[PDB]
Formats: sequence, C-alpha cells, structure tokens
Amino acid sequence: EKHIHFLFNVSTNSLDPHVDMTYIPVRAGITETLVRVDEENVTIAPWLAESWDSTDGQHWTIKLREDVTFQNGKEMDAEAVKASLERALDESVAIENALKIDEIEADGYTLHITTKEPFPEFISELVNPNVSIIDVTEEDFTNHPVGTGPFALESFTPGSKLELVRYDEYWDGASKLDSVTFSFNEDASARSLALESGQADIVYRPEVESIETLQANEGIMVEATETFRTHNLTMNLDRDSLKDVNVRRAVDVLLDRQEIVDTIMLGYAEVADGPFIPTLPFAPSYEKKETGTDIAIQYLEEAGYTLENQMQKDGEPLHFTVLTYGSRAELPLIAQVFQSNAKQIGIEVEIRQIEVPEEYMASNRDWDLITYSNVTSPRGDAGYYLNATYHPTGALNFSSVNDPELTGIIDELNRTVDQDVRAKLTEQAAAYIDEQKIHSFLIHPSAVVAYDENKVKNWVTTRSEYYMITNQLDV
Ligand SMILES: [Ca+2]
Repeated sequence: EKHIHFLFNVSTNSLDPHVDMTYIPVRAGITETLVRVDEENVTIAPWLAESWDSTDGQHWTIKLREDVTFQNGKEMDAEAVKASLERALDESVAIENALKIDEIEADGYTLHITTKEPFPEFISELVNPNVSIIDVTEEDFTNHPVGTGPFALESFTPGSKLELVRYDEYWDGASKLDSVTFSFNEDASARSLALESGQADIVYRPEVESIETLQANEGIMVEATETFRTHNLTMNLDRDSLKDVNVRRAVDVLLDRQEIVDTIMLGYAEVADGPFIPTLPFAPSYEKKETGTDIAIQYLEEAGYTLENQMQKDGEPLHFTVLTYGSRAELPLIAQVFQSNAKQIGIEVEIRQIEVPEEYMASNRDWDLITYSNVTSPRGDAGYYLNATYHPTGALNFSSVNDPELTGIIDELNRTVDQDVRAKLTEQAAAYIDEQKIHSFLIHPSAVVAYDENKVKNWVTTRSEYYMITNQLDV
C-alpha cells in the first residue's frame, strides 16, 4: 500500500473551503479552483476552467471543461459551478467583497458573469483557494467537502488530522498513491522530530536551528522556494532627506542583501532585486549592482552630502528614524544591521520598535524608513499591490508617493483587461520604480520543506503555497 503522511504548518477545525482561510481543502487535494498559478511560467492558467474572455472587464465569459466530475461522481457543469460560487458569496463576506459579482447566468458549460463594475483583475481572484469549487448538494461542509481533487475525504478530526483516499476518476489522472494522512502540528520542532523519528514523510516549515541537523541525515532532503512576499525598507518621501533620488539610491545600498540571507535568514531566503520575483512574467532584468558602505558614500556625495569631522549637507546632520516591529522577528534584526552600517558612514539612526503599521498614518510626521513586508503578487497579479502602494489614492500609500509618470502607468494598468498587456505595464511600473528607487527591496523569504528523500517522489514546493498534495506525488 502507497501512503504519505504529510505534516502541516497550521491547524483548523473546519474544512469548509469557503469559511476556512487555511486553504487546507486545496492543500490536501480535496478541492480545486477555476484557475491556478502555473508552476512553469508563474502566470494565471486554466485549471477547472478551459478559458475566459472579457471585451470590457465587466462582462466575463468562462467556458469550463466538459470532462470533470466531483468525487461523488456528479457532473461538474456550469450550474454546479454557479451553485458553488453562490454558496461561497453568501457564506463569506471577504469572498463577497473581493469577487465583486453582480450576476451569474449559466448554460451547459459556459458561464456569464457580470461584476458590479469593470473589474480587470477579476479572473485572478478565482485562484483564491477560497473559491474552490465543491458540490453544494452535499451538506456537511465543516467535515466533508466534496470537490474535484485527486483525494477524497475519508475521515476528519478537528484540530488534528484528516484522512484521504485516492479518487479513482479524478479528471486529470489518478494518483498512484493509495492514501494520504494530512495532519497538523503548530510546533516547529515537534515537526522536525516527527520527520526524524520517521513518524512523518513530509514536514512543512521545519525548525530553523534544527534545519542543520536534519539536512545532514543520510536520507532527508530539504527543498526551499521563493514566495511572493518581499521584504523591504519602505521610505517616507514626505521627508526632505529622501526627496532626493541619490539619497534613496544610497539607502538602497547600505544593507548587504546576501548577509541578510545568511546571517539572519540562515539561508531560508533569497536576494530580492525588486518587488517581484524573477520567475514572474512581468519582472525586469536588473543591471547587476555592487552595494556596500563604500557605494553609499558615492551616492550620498552626488546628492550633496559629505562627512565632516557626521554626514551633512550645508549645516544640518544627515540622519533617519527607521521604524521596525515585532510580528516578524528578522525585521528588527535588519533594522539593527542598518543602523550599524549607517554609523560606519556618518549617520545616526533612531530605531523605534513600533507595533502595527497603523503608526505610519498616526505618527505620520517623524519617520524616515520602516523595515516592512508585503506579498506583492498574491496570485500572479500585481495590480492591487502597485495601486495600493504607489498611486496617490492608494490605500496603503503612506510614503506620500506621487509621481505622475508612475501614476500614468498605474492608470492605464487599472483600465486594462488583457493579460499580456497587464504584464507589459507592470514591468514598466517595476522598471520605473527601480530607476526612481522608490523603495529598497531586500529579500524574498523562502518556504521551506523537508522530506524523506527515499520514500517520497515528485514533491514540488510551490510558490503560491497553495499546492502541496497533488496527483503527481508517489511513494
Ligand atoms: Ca477503488
């Protein structure tokens, strides 16, 4: 018998893919979405749906595959998909408010969806594991979701494990796995042990101090992958210091990104050359740059700052107040390293450990930089991020960022339906954000997986982090 025990990060007492928020239904391979993020190109690809169109971004048309069936056997047709979408809008306010769906008419396998208003980024919302398609003619959602995954649910123990049996008629080709145990444990080293003791085959996010021990075990492999989140120093352009391009350029060099990968992240991360990961279809190639305490001086010089007896221009000291916070324990360390480099070069930094990012609007005033963090391309689209962080009106715009050329692009971008041009515009906004150095992008933290190399075949660690248990896995 072919069995895989996968031991997961996070627990849950529900398997309602609509209320859940842990995305476990999709993670354990019960459940799937109309549309996915392709592992090869990192773009929005059809899964449950074959294709889509929108002349105008408001009237959307989705053709679905004619060959899919739910685990219980029933056909998956537009009506079924209507039901599921609907059950999902009437059950989660988050889903309701994000999908923006006015109406959904059904016929055969095509669907007609009308968003409240033109929603160019509508399709990318269907990637959300939340909107995974389930059979609604099947009542026990907390404990028994019936979806289209390669694994049907056998049994469920809230707060503990779930049990899954291969589904024999899975539309994309049946697992060779006889069965999977998908279980949860919130303690990182408990996880490490479980793998070591051989009580688990695959562990997600194993302990960082231990990672050294396991790795070394004869037969255990650890993979790591780039995620969509990026760490950065977010700047405050309402400050005169930073209104200068070269003052920014300089901050951008004061930190040695590789040393963050190693001295702090421990290797559990990758250098960011920007907000977007290289593999994305809309990421720029970047000139490969040298960046240390030396190179800082040169930019700060061009800007008009020399070190006298303290960096200064004219009569006033150069300094920054760099906020940081608790929620992410490596951030305060980047903070402390930044101030250690600042001082080598003439600059004092007040490191202020704030709690919450609300402070930026309230404290408003004082602060120059914050050791911050965003997911920039949550399901292959960067339109929300960019608009939020860069457009004058942007919800998250706290650096009083307002560059009309940029706003130019974001504007066309928000009025643009076609996936390939959305792509072209994002590269430009990216490019432009580089040239003008609007923030400093430090690292991309890694999702990390460890597993028994000799039992487990074809584990892929996915960037979206939505995909873990899948038909491809074997023992
Ligand atoms: Ca069977």
